[PDB]
Amino acid sequence: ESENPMRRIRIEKLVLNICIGGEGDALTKAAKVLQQLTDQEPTFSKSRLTIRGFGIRRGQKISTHVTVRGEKAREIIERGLRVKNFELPYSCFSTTGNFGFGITEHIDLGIKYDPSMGIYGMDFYVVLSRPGFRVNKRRAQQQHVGASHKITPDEARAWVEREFEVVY
Amino acid sequence: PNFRGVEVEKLATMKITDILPKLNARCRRRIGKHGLSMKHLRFVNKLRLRRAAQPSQKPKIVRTHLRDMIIFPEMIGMTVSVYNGRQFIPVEIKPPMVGRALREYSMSYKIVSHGK
Amino acid sequence: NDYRDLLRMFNTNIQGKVVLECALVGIKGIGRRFANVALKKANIDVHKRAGELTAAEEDALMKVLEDPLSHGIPAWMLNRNNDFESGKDMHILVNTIASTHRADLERLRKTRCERGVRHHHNLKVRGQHTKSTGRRGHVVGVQRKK
RNA sequence: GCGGCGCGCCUGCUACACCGGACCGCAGGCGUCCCACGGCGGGCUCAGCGAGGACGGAGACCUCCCGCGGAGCAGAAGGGC
Repeated sequence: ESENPMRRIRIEKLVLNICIGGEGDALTKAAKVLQQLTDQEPTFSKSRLTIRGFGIRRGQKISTHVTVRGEKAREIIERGLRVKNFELPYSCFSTTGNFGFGITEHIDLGIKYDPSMGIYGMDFYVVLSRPGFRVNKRRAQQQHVGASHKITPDEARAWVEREFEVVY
Repeated sequence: PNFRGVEVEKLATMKITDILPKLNARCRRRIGKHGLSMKHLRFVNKLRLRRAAQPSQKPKIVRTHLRDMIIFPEMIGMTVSVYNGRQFIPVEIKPPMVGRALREYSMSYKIVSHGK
Repeated sequence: NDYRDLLRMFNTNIQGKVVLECALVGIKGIGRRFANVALKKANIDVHKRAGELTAAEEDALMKVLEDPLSHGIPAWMLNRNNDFESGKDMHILVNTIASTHRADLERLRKTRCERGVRHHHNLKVRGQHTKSTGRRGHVVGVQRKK
């Protein structure tokens, strides 16, 4: 009645996403917000194509993302569950056992509201990985992971329930 | 989220007398040197005893002409008509919302739609 | 005279000309409820160059602002007398002024009210002078969705 | 017949399975463009099927997953990767 110890679940990484069109310097202003929280330099993703509704024009930086892992991942995500009152919508868990939530106010995460830094909403998405997934990413011997070892959303909701005592 | 030093549940169960000491001048003197009228007072016990006796979804949401009666912490959790000068405006009182006149939350005016 | 211009505190530059008093009400204005009722005296010099003021005098001044009641400033001088929060009388400093303004405005939106519509629609609240007075700039009841 | 230019040149047909095969026959292009749109070495996987995530929906981003090329390689089309 014991699972193999490699069958545990680990938070491989957390992505942090903003989408401030491009405005005049807004993407740079979100860079400051991401830098303090993750202690990392957020990389500016770029707009693809030029569309009418938003102001992206095939070259405006439209979003900033940093991927945080390990101890930083636990604390940044734990913040995100407290501010989301330990409640998450049930459908957030996805097919590959990846789930996300929305974070109003870069300030609500304990950052001080600033006249200089205007409120910027961000969103999160946490990727759950079963030890042994290296077979999918190694430069040599790159082969797809087997069915059992892939995290099914039901199994991951159980790891989220066990990890943060959340409710849906 | 916490209101006047009381958490939402504490102020919700707190009496009108309890939230009155820390409140604005209009609210403190509403009962401090004055009180309530007998018509105003009766209306309180026409929703109070209904708010505390829920048998399911409320079938009341009574329509009341009375408008500028300062709301009571207990009356939180229910929708009041707060009649504007023409049609009743259904208003659900938030727990932080208490401590001010039901007049503030009711709109008797047109928002804009002119500027021609 | 060691006038020592700048001496910026609270992320707000000051001047070698400003007297020790205007220096705080002039700390962006935001962050100092003034009228200098306690500011006129504090423990700092009434009329001297504000850079010349010693750090020790400035640090004691920083402490009196940090705990107004401990200085002995009466509550009426301070801005937040009753608080809709933990209900505790408090002063307002520079960053908290605009955070508390968000608290006052965003609360207004969540608790929908005539006083909130008269701010989200940008109509001047209270005065009802959006009738024939403020042609000024176009901050008047206009509208045109279609 | 100067209304057109098959008057030099190229792709796919017509073309009758080596090749060569006509026509003011069809379906189209060429007369340029780029010191990076070049050379090389390294990394990388693309359009997208889904299923998820502040605002955020046909649609903008960020994730995984399955992704034989269904992408882009300056322009004609056909090979090719």
